[PDB]
Amino acid sequence: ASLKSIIRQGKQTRSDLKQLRKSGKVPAVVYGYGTKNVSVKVDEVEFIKVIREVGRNGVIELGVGSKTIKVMVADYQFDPLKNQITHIDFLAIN
Amino acid sequence: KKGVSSTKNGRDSESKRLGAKRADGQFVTGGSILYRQRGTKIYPGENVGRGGDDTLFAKIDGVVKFERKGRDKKQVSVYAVA
Amino acid sequence: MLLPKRVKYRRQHRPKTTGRSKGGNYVTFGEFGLQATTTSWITSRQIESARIAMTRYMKRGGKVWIKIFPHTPYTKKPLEVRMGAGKGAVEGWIAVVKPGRILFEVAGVSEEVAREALRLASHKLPVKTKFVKREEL
RNA sequence: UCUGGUGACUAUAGCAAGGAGGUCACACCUGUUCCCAUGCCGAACACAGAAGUUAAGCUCCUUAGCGUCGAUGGUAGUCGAACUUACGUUCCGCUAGAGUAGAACGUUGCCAGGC
RNA sequence: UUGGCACCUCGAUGUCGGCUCAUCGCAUCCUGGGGCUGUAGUCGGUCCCAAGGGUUGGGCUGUUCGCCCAUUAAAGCGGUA
RNA sequence: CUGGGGCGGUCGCCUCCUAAAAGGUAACGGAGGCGCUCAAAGGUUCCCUCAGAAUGGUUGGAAAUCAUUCAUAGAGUGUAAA
RNA sequence: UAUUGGAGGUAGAGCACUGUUUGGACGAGGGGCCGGUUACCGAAUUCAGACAAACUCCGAAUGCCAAUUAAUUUAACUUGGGAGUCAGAACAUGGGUGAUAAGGUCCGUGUUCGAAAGGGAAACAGCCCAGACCACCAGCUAAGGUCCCAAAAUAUAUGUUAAGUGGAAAAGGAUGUGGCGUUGCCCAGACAACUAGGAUGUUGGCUUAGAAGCAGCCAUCAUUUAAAGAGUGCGUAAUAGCUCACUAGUCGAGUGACACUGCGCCGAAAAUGUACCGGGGCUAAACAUAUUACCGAAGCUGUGGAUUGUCCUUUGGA
Ligand SMILES: [Mg+2]
Repeated sequence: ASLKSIIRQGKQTRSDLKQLRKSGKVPAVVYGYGTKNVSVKVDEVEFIKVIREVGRNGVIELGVGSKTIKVMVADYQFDPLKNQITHIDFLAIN
Repeated sequence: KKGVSSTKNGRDSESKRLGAKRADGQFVTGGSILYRQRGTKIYPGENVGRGGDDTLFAKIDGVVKFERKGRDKKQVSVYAVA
Repeated sequence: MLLPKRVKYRRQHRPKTTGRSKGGNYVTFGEFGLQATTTSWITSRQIESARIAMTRYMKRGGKVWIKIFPHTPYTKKPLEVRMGAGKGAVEGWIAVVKPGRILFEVAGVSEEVAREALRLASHKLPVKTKFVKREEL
């Protein structure tokens, strides 16, 4: 429950997003009490490992910059054909 | 050319050139139709009248401005400063 | 899962067959499911063939849910007629499908039996398919 | 900000619930003789009166059950382009609907008595 | 094949059967090679390789076709205005 | 007019969709109406709000009328449709 | 064109309305009966699903109308004289019709041909590139290309195919081959045939034509045992049962499965002569991803020359 992420930047076009999804990572955003609207990206495999480790709900340590955010998955996106995760939403409880 | 096969729907009317007739910002003279309609897609507002055919025409000279009435209804206005 | 009991307008413009599944992309009722990967029509008669195959192969075992209903009517002109003179009469009922549209769902039966049943259904069906389980995680 | 008119805003303004309060304003109330009054009631409407009482309407305060509003990120779609004949692919702008976080039990103008 | 389209031909591209002459494809009728079989061999059925050659004479209809009478190892299916 | 003529159908007006979110837009394309009616179903002034649903009942073919809280108009608007 | 302001309901979504629909709750009406009960069946009411040219609580992109207005361009309107046109075509894209048929037919929106020569597409009005005033034995490029026919790379780097794929199809079929994961097993030694044992009370029970791994209910008990099943299993007249449940040991490294992909294979038969690369031919002269050259037009430059127009007068040059 100690997943890390990387900070997204502005104006990520269609090509950038689809390349990013075609590598082993997936974009996401965080929000909620205790933080602001930060857009990040996580590596898919470790997300899946964490989720099967904790399940649907889990107070997860999330790696952004230097600060770890107690966060749980509000909700998520999936591609049924070509099985691959598409966008994860995260809310912080703290 | 086939034969006896015939259809019971080959009929229509002549379309009426309804819809807008002026745009926000242009100078209309009084009497200018702004929006030919049926029923009230747009109600008259300030210095605007309702014809018998639900037509909307300016009462006086001025610029034309489309606006909101409440939640789901629109009106029309005309203002004279020019 | 054959025909709509009544429709308002019986002669209708044919359906668009270009794009992606508007919905029904998930297993909701059953446990395992069968989705499509191309996009053809389904004619209210090939799904009938398919549900029979599955049901009779499970020997009246677990439950089945058909997820595609043939809503659209289609017309065919009478034989040896020229072009023109109206639109023809209804020949069958269809339901367009899209890549990703789940078609059939099953539950209350082992995994291998379900996979075999959906396989046998796939061959009575004009679209490439895929075996899927209730999405979780 | 009280209190009552009046009107300006996309219900962030509403419904339901709980709880106050009648500061002389507000409704309730006594009656039909008085103009009037109702295809059919002093019901209402109108009217003369103010002895009863806040219980309800009203007012104020709480609460998001309920209503509405509602991003960011994205996805669908598509303008232009380049491939292409594929139920297509790529690039570049624009960018929904749905959903999720959330806003929200109003803001406000003039007037008259208030304090 | 029955059609659909109306693109060349109406200052004319003779249209159906038969006769003479053929020529080419093979999804092969016989003949040659095989796998088989619910093939003991003769029998048949099925599929594969095979187009070199061969693939009748009559009765009835203008008939193509089809039926019938005798045979043959077989009496093949089509293209060629 | 006509997916060659012929036969059948059609011909003027209104509404809807096809029609690609201004307007316009064709086929022997998909659906329907018109050749009227109203001395009130016109003008104006003042009043009033509906269908259905249950908690239902003298009738109760069920629901006639009557009652009561919700009814976003789900009703009505002379007629086709918008 | 940039920036504001606005009308409208298409694509997409959605089910709030009209409908069309798949499962699941939940009480109940005529009615199974004696008003009945219970099944249900016609709905009421919910929860999860979906479908729509003539459904819409919503709603783009773009088009359109106009502006206090900018910036770049050069048309625009009015009146009069003269006409020709009312058979269109194909491609691309949004739709109807037909059969998600046609080199079909009817609309919308481009382009081109018509009325357009030139280069590419073998040849080939409509495709791609590009508009020919007239020379020139000058130069640069676009689409297409660079082994020979035939001007230019037998270029460079890194990978892919083995079918002449390239250089016509499809559902399906496959230990063809390359990549990226995921994975359950393995020196305690999984996986092979590892030639090592293979049967017991016992078909016990229904024992069925008698049938003791076969016409069918299996009740399928512990192990003689490193490894074992009222027999993994080939059988059907009972049956004759070795081998991949299973590993010490022949001995010693690996070996099931899964995804998601890149390129091939099969499916694949037609009529004069190869005849589905234009020919030769090609294992790169195919494909993918980069990079650098060069060829290539009547395009665009260079020089000379007409002929008109608008400017400077440079009455000459632009
Ligand atoms: Mg001649």
